[PDB]
Amino acid sequence: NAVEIQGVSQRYGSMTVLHDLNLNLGEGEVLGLFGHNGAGKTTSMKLILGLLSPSEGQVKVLGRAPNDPQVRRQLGYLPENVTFYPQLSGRETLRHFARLKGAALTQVDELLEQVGLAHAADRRVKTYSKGMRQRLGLAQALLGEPRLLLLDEPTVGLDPIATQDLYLLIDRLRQRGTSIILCSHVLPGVEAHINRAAILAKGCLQAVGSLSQLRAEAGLPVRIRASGISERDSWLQRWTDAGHSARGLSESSIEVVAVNGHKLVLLRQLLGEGEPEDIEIHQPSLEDLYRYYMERAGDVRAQEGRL
Amino acid sequence: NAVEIQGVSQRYGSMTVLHDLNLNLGEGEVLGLFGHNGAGKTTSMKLILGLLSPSEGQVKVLGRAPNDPQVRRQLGYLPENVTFYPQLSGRETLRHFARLKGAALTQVDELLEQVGLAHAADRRVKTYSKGMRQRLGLAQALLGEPRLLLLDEPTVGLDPIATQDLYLLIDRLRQRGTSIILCSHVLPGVEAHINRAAILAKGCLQAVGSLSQLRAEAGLPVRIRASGISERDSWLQRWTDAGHSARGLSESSIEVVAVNGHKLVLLRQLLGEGEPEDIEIHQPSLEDLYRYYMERAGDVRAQEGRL
Amino acid sequence: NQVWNIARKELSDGLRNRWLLAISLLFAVLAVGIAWLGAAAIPATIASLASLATFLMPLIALLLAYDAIVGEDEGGTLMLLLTYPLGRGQILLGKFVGHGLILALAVLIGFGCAALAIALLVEGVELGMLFWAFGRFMISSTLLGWVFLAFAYVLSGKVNEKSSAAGLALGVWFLFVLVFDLVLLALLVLSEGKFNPELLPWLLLLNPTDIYRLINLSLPVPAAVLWLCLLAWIGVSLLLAYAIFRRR
Amino acid sequence: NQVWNIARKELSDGLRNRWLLAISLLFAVLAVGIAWLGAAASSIPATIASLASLATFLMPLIALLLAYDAIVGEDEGGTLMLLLTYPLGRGQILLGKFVGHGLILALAVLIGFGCAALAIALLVEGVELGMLFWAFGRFMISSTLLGWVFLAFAYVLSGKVNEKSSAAGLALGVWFLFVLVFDLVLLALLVLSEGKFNPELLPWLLLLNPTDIYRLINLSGFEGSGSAMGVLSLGADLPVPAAVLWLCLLAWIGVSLLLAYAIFRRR
Amino acid sequence: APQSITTLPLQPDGENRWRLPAGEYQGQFTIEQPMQLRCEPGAVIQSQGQGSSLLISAPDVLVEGCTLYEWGSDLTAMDSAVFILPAAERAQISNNRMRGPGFGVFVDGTRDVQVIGNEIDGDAGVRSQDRGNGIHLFAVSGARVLHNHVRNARDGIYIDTSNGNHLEGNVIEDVRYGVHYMFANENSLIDNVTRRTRTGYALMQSRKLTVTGNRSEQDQNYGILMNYITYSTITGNFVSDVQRGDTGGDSMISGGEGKALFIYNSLFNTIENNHFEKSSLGIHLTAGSEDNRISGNAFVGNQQQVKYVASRTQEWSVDGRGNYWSDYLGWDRNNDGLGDIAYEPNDNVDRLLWLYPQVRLLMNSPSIEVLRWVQRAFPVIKSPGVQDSHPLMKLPTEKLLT
Ligand SMILES: [Mg+2]
Repeated sequence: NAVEIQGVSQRYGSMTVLHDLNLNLGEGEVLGLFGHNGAGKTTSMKLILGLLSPSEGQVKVLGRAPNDPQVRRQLGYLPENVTFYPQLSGRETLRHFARLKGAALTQVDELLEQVGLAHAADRRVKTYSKGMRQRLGLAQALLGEPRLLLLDEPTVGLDPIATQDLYLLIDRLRQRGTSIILCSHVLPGVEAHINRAAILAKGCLQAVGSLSQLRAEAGLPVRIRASGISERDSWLQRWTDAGHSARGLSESSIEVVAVNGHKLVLLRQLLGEGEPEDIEIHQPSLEDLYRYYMERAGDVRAQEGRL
Repeated sequence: NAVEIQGVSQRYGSMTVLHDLNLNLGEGEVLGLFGHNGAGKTTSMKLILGLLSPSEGQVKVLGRAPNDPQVRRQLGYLPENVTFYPQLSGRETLRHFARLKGAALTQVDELLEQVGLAHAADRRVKTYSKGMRQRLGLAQALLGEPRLLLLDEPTVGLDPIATQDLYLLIDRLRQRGTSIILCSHVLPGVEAHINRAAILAKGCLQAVGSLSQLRAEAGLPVRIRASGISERDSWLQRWTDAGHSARGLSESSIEVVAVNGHKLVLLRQLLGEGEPEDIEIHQPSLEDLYRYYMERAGDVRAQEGRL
Repeated sequence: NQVWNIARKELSDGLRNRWLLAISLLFAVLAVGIAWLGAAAIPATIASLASLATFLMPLIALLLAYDAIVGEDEGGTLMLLLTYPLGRGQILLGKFVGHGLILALAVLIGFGCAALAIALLVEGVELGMLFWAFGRFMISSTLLGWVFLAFAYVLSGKVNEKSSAAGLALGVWFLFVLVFDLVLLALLVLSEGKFNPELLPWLLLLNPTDIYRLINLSLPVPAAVLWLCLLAWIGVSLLLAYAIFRRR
Repeated sequence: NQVWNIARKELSDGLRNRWLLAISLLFAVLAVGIAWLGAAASSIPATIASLASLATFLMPLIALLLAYDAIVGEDEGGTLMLLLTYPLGRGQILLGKFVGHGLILALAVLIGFGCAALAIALLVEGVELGMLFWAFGRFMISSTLLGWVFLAFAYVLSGKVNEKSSAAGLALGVWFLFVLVFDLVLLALLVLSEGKFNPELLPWLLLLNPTDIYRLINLSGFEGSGSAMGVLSLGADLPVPAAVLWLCLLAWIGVSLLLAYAIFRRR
Repeated sequence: APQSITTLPLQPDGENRWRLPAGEYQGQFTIEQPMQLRCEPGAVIQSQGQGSSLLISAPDVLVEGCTLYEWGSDLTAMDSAVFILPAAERAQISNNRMRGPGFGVFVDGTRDVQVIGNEIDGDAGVRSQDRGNGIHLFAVSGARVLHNHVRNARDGIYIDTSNGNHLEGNVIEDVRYGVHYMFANENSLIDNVTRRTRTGYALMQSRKLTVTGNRSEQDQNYGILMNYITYSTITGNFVSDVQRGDTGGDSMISGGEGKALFIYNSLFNTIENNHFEKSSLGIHLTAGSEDNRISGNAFVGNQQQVKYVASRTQEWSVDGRGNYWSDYLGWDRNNDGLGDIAYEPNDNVDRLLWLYPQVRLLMNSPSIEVLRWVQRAFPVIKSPGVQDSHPLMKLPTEKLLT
């Protein structure tokens, strides 16, 4: 078990900015902390790094203490926005992190071939863009086969081909068996590459689990577009007698609204019959879940399209 | 129409950094110029402003030349990564832009409420977050009655409620006849609100049109995520012989890349053969359509885990 | 007129600069402490005040306006401001009015408290000669500051980064205050066979710090050429600043 | 060791600072220029009090140019929060920065007073090479210590502040206070009291200024005139020997480095 | 030209002593016999304006109380008021009033003459080029000139090659030169006061003489000018407010900006306890005049204290005691009278102003003010000047202001 946070009520100034979460983490899963930019997310990310002390709580990273030197060799962190050393070179900064984490100096060349930076190595870091510094900032985090990544928005300022390819590099590390924690704020876009999500706000942890676990717990409407169907008949209105609201769209298509606890039965209601013929489902996404968990406790939605 | 670019060719030396672009933005639509960070997007974004001049063509912003003062009174703009005058106040900076754009002083306190900056107004600009300054830079772009907006990367550093609330403001604006332009790089999150995208490569304009027209032009597959199957490899060996690139995401989850003549005939083999706990079908997104058109003109795809 | 709407910004932004208010307090402290040691221990003290305001009024002007153009380009507001109904001339001239009235006020706290320490510690100073010799002093000290203000707009528009603007503003301050007259002495004490000393009253006109002292020492040239040569240092260098700002 | 692995960065980062190499070549071309003007006139106690005054203006300047952005320049640059998640302590990335920036000042004054020795042995014919090597060996191993004081001063004023624009204001304030304000407050205290404030306390006030302890070390053997000393003529009234003056310079490091570590430990 | 016996003298005492009554007389007069003639205070012996009025050729003549008026003006034939021949040894000229356009007392080749307590008002309209001398002395040994009052003559007390004589307490007002000295070896002069004069004291080529206690109030361009004086003694002189001006002729000196003391080629002399006050130049030391004992003076209020255009060092303190300087910004820790740091009165930029006058336009520059501070930090660039170790802290001339 990679990160076993168990019973941590972290306070400072007797304010309880992080109160009583029990967050596990698997050996290969890719967790996403999706809190606000306040007391929830960035406090809890510091305790896994061990640079913050857990007031009344045990944080057992990798089954060991969070501040041992034997576990910070097997850990990789990338902060939210870094401008490293604007007079140094590309290779030299990464060579400077090579001797610090204790990885071998042969690894510093293949990482700059791994991340597409060998065309821009041996150049001063003040000539790099914001994307290249994120490309460099990822490359230090992968130094010396890290068993726990910790990325805080690793996708900002980067080209969309590269961000798509970055999750492929994350997927190489998941199958290799490294638990990764993402801390993002661009939430539509990171939901296709996580296995679990931990949404926390107002200090406490609100909910946790996979995406299918959160949709099952939080009753949200779905969109089931089903074109190419039967006779535009009682097959349409039978879900209104089953407890739904079938929109009788014109060109032999229905958009049924369900409650998603009755989800898989409505699929085999049509797919068990002979007329699905290129249907399309539209689930509630991550932000529509993320809007909902604030409405369990916390803020209320805006007015006249403000904020 | 708002912006009618009729065959411009902007060039710096002898290199044509924008070769025969031809846009036509309607007056009620939301458009997105998606391109890489080189000379494709950011030269074209200045030609709609008065900052450059077309070396071979002409533009017509609102049926006028783009440097008239009566044009720029109804044209907001929001650049990427703007830090304002840090020793000023939040209110006085907006009041400074109020007298410059000719907007009345009564509209300043409305827009400070409209972006949710009223609690943090009358404080120093240097004690603002990155997301907090983006609220301010939006709050100046809505000054007067802006008939054109150029929100270059509007949602960096914002909260995911505030990101979701910003496009709520946008959808009120495009119904008010005020056509806007996105220039983002985070492709999911803008794809729900782009009325017609204008994805272009480094050199030229590749393809324009709505999301329906792009998926009709580009025969992309669909993604079928089946969450909660019994075994992984027995299902994973079934689609890789049937002609579907299938991966594994967790302890029980797969994805299937169909051809949509296969999507109907494969989906019955999940509910029938086996029992998944959840099924999610993704349409080919803007993030995947970007990969197509970059493969149509630009580079080759990167190797398996590199970028 | 939008030349004033952007000038009200620079008053509110310049007066909250912590670096300026530290030097402008130190300018007013050193102007009383020279006046304290010139009465207890008026042409003898207005010359020592001229050496003070030749040190600091270029330094006050270069602290205000070294980041006027390139400090807005790095902040991204310069690209935003050009999309407003604004020419490139009205931004520069509006910054010159806004930054200009700051050091036109910094000599009124500088010498407004220095003339208070003379008119109230001599008791019989004959203030009719004071308000014309200090009226000629406060006018000529702001116009010296407007030269180095217009020098800072020339040097801000040329560079592309904020670090090299301060690296050049220190270089402009060294050259025009205390390198040009030291290289005038080296042309005197080391060259006498090939240096005509009659030519030297014309070479003081190529240095606005030198033209500043000559209108506090009243001389082969009259007064009216030196006022018209100090204004020509503003008017050429502002026209040079407008010519550089149109080439970004 | 981890202290050398982070010293090797700052040794390779300070030498790419172009503002350092300007004023470290300025220290070399002035130490030749002072020693050349001191060679055509001869005298010996004037070339020691002027070289020690040259390193009073520049060795605090190179030290404060190096290390004003050592902690706060890494904090707002983001690379300090990353560095604490490496197998390090807060005591190793400060002592490592002190070794890394300390070897630059040990090389910036070995260039300066090294070429000053070659501008005397190749200029003053028949000079005593034994007395030259000993006097400029005392200049080398004591201008580093003056440099290491203001290096350790800069770690104090970088950990306390939290913005780099305000760190440059404090580093300019420390350079003005210790070099040419404390020498003028002590002058104005002696003139306005006419030397009758305290006949025994005022020479001990030189120990509260490390540039004055630096000038008192190099002007030990070559006293000569009194007007070359100026306010340093109080150093003849100090009953302390010369060996404690080395130790009072080293105590200015260790107090202002332990203060630099105690501020950085609760950053 | 009649004689003194041709008048009507009423004898008071029978020791060849006569007394002329009140009443005017006319013409020149000649003393050829040793007659100790006195006069009533209304005895205005007025000549007609030609010739030397009262010539004396006999030894031991005590002329007293006369009042002479309007003698000649022929300076070539020496139209004096009282001419004294070399054979007229030990003449006493006591308490006399003179008004006439020539020489007041022209003596030559005589010994031990005493010209005491007289008031000699020279002229008013002549351009100070033909007024004649106040007290002219030409190669006299033994003279004793005391408490006179010479006003508006030409060049004051002229003295030519006269060896042993005292000049005590004489008031000299509005003349060209105050006291002129020409080759007067082993002389002496005490407590004389010179006011509003184009040169206060001309000391030309006269060695071994004593200049003590003299005062010079508001003179023009030269307070005490010493040319080629050796083994002298300058003790207690008070030189105040030497303003600029010009003598109008520039014959042996030039016009100056105002120098309280000008030392030209004087090798050995002790210049102690003086007071040089409020002039433009406190002391001008030429390059040929070096190494003499200058200690104990007070250089107060002068706009420039020492002018020394040389590169030779010049210590100004004998026996460890120096001079009081008003601008000496020093302290005194060990409570003696002396200051603790030495005082250099001249910078390097204070001698560029003397060498090149065009730097006066640059004199208010900050770079010049930088160059004044760089000398205080780097003493290698300090040219060897006119310093004095241990300057005085208090005024040593507490009595000379009375
Ligand atoms: Mg003493």
